[PDB]
Amino acid sequence: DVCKLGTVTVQPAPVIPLGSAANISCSLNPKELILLKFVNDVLVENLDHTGHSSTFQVTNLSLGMTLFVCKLPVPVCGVEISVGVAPEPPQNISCVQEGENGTVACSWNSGKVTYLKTNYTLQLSGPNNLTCQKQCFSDNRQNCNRLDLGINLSPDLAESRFIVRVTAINDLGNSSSLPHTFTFLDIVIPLPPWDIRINFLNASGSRGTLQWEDEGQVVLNQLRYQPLNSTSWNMVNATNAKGKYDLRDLRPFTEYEFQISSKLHLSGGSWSNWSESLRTRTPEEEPVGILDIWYMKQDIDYDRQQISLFWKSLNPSEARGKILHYQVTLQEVTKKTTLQNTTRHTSWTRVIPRTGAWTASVSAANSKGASAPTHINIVDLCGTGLLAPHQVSAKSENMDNILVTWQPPKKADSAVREYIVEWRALQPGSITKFPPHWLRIPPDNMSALISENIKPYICYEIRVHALSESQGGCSSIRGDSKHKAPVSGPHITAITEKKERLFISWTHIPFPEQRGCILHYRIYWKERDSTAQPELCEIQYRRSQNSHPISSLQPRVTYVLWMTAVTAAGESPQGNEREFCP
Amino acid sequence: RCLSQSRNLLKTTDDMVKTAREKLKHYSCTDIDHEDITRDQTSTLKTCLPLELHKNESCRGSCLPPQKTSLMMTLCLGSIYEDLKMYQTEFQAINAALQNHNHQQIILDKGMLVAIDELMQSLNHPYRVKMKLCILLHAFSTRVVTINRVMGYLSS
Amino acid sequence: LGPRNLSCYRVSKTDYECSWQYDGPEDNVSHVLWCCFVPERCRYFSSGPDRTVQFWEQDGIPVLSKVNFWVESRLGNRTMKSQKISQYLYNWTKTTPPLGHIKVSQSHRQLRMDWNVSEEAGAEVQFRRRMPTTNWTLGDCGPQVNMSESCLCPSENMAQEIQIRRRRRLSSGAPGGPWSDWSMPVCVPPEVLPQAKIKFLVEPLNQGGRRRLTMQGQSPQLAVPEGCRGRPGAQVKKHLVLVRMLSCRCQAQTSKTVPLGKKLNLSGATYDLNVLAKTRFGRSTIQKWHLPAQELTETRALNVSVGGNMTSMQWAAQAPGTTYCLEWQPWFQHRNHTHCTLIVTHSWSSKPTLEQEECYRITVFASKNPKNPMLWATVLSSYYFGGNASRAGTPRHVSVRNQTGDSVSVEWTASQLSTCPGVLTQYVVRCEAEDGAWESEWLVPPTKTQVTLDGLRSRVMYKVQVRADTARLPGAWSHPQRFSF
Amino acid sequence: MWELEKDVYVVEVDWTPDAPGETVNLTCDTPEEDDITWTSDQRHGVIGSGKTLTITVKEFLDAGQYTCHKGGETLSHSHLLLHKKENGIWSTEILKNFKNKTFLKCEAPNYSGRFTCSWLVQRNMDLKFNIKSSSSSPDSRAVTCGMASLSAEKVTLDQRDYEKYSVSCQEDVTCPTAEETLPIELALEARQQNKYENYSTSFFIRDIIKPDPPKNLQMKPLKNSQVEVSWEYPDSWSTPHSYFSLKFFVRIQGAFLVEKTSTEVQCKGGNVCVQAQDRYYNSSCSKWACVPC
Ligand SMILES: *[C@@H]1O[C@H](CO)[C@@H](O[C@@H]2O[C@H](CO)[C@@H](O[C@@H]3O[C@H](CO)[C@@H](O)[C@H](O[C@H]4O[C@H](CO)[C@@H](O)[C@H](O)[C@@H]4O)[C@@H]3O)[C@H](O)[C@H]2NC(C)=O)[C@H](O)[C@H]1NC(C)=O
Ligand SMILES: *[C@@H]1O[C@H](CO)[C@@H](O)[C@H](O)[C@H]1NC(C)=O
Ligand SMILES: *[C@@H]1O[C@H](CO)[C@@H](O)[C@H](O)[C@H]1NC(C)=O
Ligand SMILES: *[C@@H]1O[C@H](CO)[C@@H](O)[C@H](O)[C@H]1NC(C)=O
Ligand SMILES: *[C@@H]1O[C@H](CO)[C@@H](O)[C@H](O)[C@H]1NC(C)=O
Ligand SMILES: *[C@@H]1O[C@H](CO)[C@@H](O)[C@H](O)[C@H]1NC(C)=O
Repeated sequence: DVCKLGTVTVQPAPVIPLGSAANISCSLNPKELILLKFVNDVLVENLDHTGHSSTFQVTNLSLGMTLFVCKLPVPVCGVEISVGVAPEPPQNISCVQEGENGTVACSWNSGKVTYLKTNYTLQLSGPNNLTCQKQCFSDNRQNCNRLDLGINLSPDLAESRFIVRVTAINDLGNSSSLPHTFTFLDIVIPLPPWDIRINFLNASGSRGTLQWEDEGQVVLNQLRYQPLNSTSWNMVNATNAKGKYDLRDLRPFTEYEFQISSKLHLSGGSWSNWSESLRTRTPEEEPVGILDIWYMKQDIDYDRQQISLFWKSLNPSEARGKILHYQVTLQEVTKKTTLQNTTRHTSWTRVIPRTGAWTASVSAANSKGASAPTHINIVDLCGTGLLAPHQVSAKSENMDNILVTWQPPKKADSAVREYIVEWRALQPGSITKFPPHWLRIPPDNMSALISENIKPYICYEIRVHALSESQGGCSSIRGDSKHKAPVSGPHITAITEKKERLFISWTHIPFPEQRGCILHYRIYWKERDSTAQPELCEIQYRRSQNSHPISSLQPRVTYVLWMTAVTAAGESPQGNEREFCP
Repeated sequence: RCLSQSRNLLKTTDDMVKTAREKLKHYSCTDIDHEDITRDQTSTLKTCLPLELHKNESCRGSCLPPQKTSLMMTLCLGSIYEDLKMYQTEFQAINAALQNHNHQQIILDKGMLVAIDELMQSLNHPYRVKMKLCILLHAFSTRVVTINRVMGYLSS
Repeated sequence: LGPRNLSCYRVSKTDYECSWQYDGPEDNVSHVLWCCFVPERCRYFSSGPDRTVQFWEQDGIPVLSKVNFWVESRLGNRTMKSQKISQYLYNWTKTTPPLGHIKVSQSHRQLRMDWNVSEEAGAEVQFRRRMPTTNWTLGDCGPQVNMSESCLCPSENMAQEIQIRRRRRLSSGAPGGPWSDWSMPVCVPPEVLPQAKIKFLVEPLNQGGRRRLTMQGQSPQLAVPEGCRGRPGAQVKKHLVLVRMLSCRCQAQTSKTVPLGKKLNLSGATYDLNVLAKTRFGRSTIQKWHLPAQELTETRALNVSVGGNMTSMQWAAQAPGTTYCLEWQPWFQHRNHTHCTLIVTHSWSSKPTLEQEECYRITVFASKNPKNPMLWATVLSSYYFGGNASRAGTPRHVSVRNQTGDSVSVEWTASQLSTCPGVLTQYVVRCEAEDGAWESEWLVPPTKTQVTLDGLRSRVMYKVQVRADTARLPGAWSHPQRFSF
Repeated sequence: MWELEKDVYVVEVDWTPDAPGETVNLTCDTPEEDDITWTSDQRHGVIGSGKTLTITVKEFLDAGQYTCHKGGETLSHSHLLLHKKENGIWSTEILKNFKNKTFLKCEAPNYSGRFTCSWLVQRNMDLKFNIKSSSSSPDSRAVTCGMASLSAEKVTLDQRDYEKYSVSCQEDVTCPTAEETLPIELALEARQQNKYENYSTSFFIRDIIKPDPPKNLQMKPLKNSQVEVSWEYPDSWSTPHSYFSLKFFVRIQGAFLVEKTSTEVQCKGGNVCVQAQDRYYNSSCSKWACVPC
């Protein structure tokens, strides 16, 4: 062999219980002896008549396997020693069966690890002389905490009480478990069913039929169904549905997830794992809401005046589904006349003579059909000032919020039944690409809080109309949410002198220069040689205004002209300059 | 040819002896304790010599090329076969005994075992265990070196 | 007077020695060392001037028995003798200094010296170190663990000399031998090198787009002690420079290490120059030099094509087949977003980085090898204005002031295109009467902000208009100004 | 305490101050029995009476030439060495170890069965040497090699020059083998004028062999600044070169190994240099052969 320098011997055995002591005897062939003990191949331990046979007692062997080398430095021999324990009696013994067609498997807890190769056996016994047995080897690599028995006894014969036993063997000492018992009526875990489909009926998204195919012995079933709005899943129970069920009170045109679980007996068997989640598309439904339609009155001429058609849908209850068609109807109330058109967009323009009353209606035609014809009686765009309310005050505590408060008019508030509030932007001329944006507020409510379709540092125009069937009130004012100082001021373009009055004309300063609502202008003029405070004239801003008069100055003396554009939060710096000698 | 397979065998044996030196360093695997498995049909170390290195002449196959046919070198090929037979037998024994216990610190990579197997196809037709593997490797390294030498000289 | 302090001992394993010091003149001294014992048996050695007689083991000397040594010195007609000494000679051992090159390692206020000694036993160790201008200072090394030995020293700011010595300390913690001699000097350099102002010469790049840098040969001197030669403790081992180009980063990092004092060809780019010095520990420190970029005077043609989801620029490159690098830097902003490419035209997709209304610097470099800085050629770094330049080119605050009875002066603030070189070309001012019978144009250089209109007829209403012109597109007119006189 | 050769004895002394020496008996090789004179060359005067003189040795004063004498005719003599021993380990101060802490460096050029063994002496005052194969078994491998010669190489260790003695030895076997199982073991017998030293070594001649540098190196100039470097197998190396083969390291002035006799490389501004190692073992490599670009 290889230990040609003698031999080594152990007492009692290379396998020992935990914490014991071992006698190691080295013998040399007839005609210093050191011991090397290595913990997981790491040197942590170290040290002629007596050398012919040297005996040592070794204690405090650590948890694991270690090597003793008896070296005379030239080696003689050695022995590999291991320490371990008897296996713990196993606990929490359970068993599993899968449906009508499925064998029996079992699981158990082995407890502590012995750091040594052990094995387990699993005995099944039962009446009418049935028995089976299989083993499993658990070692440093493979762990046996579950096993399959491989026999599929009949699940229909559920009148037997069977016995499960698990036993553990190792080199040191055997161990057993409780002679566990199990009722066969509840050992079977059913497999999830198949062919779970959804059929749509009754032409309404609330009504559906759900089908599946499973064993006909199943008595209890549960269904999980929910949309993607929330992670919560709507559960429903059923007893003896026999493969089919009907579902009512469902949200229409909402994608749904569908899952199913089964149960063979109310007091026997066990539940079933959920099947694959099914994605189902719920068909459309006809909306029953009412959408407001907004209009404008621009007077091209007395007999060819322009009427705008505006609406906006933003909720999945009035424009639910694949909506494509819009049948618009304009009716005259005083005389029996109507005009029809088909539109695909949210805006339209029409030319009507001014004579006669108006009623504007539009439909919401999805694939299912057309919704209720949304119609609004129309009065003149701006009516009498008697019902016109007082000055609406706008306060902006946020860059994207305006609170508007309108006082009740001098006329009683009993006549007005509804208030309409509309905001738009401003242009040097006329605007039609950008739609005005609207909202409705009842007169009983005090104020209106708008926080949508609004951008700070742009001057907007708000208008409020008291809606009455005879003659509603009308008012309007300009405002912005947040404004800063303008970057600069516009130009003094044209200067003229006529009828002892000096006229200054300018152009429209562009949009980014304002950075909000421009509120007024301040024109400063002085003499060329005058270094004192220049004298000032104040102009209140009007959008249509582009010229300003000023009184006669000192003749034959030159004058210097400039101006600034002043808002509430800031002032534009000085722009261009003008010199004029009258 | 057997030459490229022999180079593969040398490379994988060098890799294995590197792994054995790294792992079984505490074991006696450094010094040499040089003793080989074979002693009777040791004609590997006496016949596997070139032509012009014979000074005293007294002391079928597929990888013997027709250009270098000889009535001597067939004995060298046969001795190589028998030595490979003994080496593979006791290496199969040591590999089988290596897994009956729970020590998995050294694992014979099957590269050299399949190299020996293909070479056989081409040519013809406790604690004692680690020490026996170590001395088997310490002789097999020089044996595969000799086989590479004689294959390179013969085939080329 | 005479001989004094006799001391014999053993040096190495098989050799011995003796030494003694004389008091008095050494003009005609002769020394004899008498050694003797009983097993009476006596022996004499003669040396004359030298005082280092050796008697190894087979010279008939006893080294395992008590012997008596004494010294007689012979002067003229007189003899004088020193004290007797009685001792063994086998264990009174003189140990060698740490033989071989002793390794020095550096750290923050730390100099660790490691050495190997032949005898594995540990021994007492002392050191003595000298500053470049002062005398020596002493210091113990203290206990150590042993094979090899280690010792410490606080690292001073400049270079210094240091020497080591040992003694075989007896097991009972007593001096068991004579003092060893000092080892060869170890000279250690300054821990941080005080860099001196080296010189560079600036050169504008030529017509081909090449500037030349030739570093001068200069180096300071470090004051060192007497024995500091042949080692890096006296002067630094080598000087070097590191050139880095922070202009075309589109490829991988390419920084070049160059020996100091040689010709180098450099581009019109921003460069980082590091001057470093490799001492016996490593690279000491850095001298920083920043090279700003310059541009060739020769304006070169470039064509662009932007719009939609497609962007390209075309020109006439010198030669295809070699990799180029293109880089975009909008000069007007703080250059927050970095955009360059490594590829005659290049095609890429439009992104909101090159579509704004600020001036862009387009820099084109021709490259041949990503390992050296010489093969990067300055094709062109030009200035461009993207987007609709006509809107931005409109002048603001046009002011007209009457000068005489037939002439006026038109002045205006410079447009956005004025501050951007290479794009603004011309100012066109149109003066036209309102009746349509007179139209005239005046041309103004971009460096002038004013113009004078002469020959204007009196009592006729005039409208004037101003725009700005570039090399590719005209500009829109300003706000018209009306005047009469 | 033993007899080294005819009429010369070597004894051992415990080289430690407080221990006593050995006692030996010397007989005059003469049948005549009477009172006789004994004298040495380390001391004057008669030291021993009678033919059998018992003398104790504990120091180098006690050893040397011992002559039994009477009248004007020299009867006989014997020679007495010593052997230093400290703490149970013999003291070796005649030879100086190499950089590798070993004493004898043996090196072979090829597989012919020949080598040379070099050692580093420390002085030259009357050194005598001997090489022999300390073989126990009849099957132990035997060398048949002779006299040692001084070599003019003065090699510097620890900034001091030591002299390399060399010997040119040749192993022999009655008929060759393919590999070597028993190592060559060699015993050295150093001797400085009284002092005696035994040294040993053991080695296979496959882990010491040192090839020779390549003999015929050329550098063929190629396009794109590439170059063809060529060498040859040294002629001192064994035959054939198919059964015994080498492995050349190539570097340009990190190196790359090849097994052909030509290589494609490119220069950098210095030299290109190759080595010649044995392809199987880590047997020590040759010295470089170079051409300057
Ligand atoms: C190199 O040096 C070593 C010393 O370190 C040396 O070992 C010594 O060898 C000699 C001879 O081989 C030993 O002397 C022998 O001692 C034994 C017992 O002590 C005796 O039995 C021997 O008796 C021989 O001589 C007798 C008288 O001639 C005969 O009658 C008898 O039959 C024997 O032939 C002999 O005295 C010596 O003890 C050792 N030293 C030790 C062990 O410390 C070694 O041999 C040298 N050579 C080599 C190649 O190594
Ligand atoms: C070891 O031997 C001693 C005496 O020989 C004995 O008392 C002891 O029980 C032994 N221990 C074992 C583990 O056998
Ligand atoms: C368990 O081990 C004990 C130990 O002697 C033995 O007596 C018993 O028969 C064993 N039982 C089984 C079932 O293995
Ligand atoms: C040396 O050894 C002798 C042996 O007797 C001893 O007396 C002496 O103290 C030792 N030391 C010195 C320094 O001599
Ligand atoms: C000392 O010897 C060791 C060998 O273990 C070597 O690694 C080291 O480089 C040597 N030199 C020193 C520590 O200066
Ligand atoms: C630039 O703006 C002017 C003024 O609006 C316009 O006439 C011209 O077409 C614009 N050009 C481009 C390329 O957008």
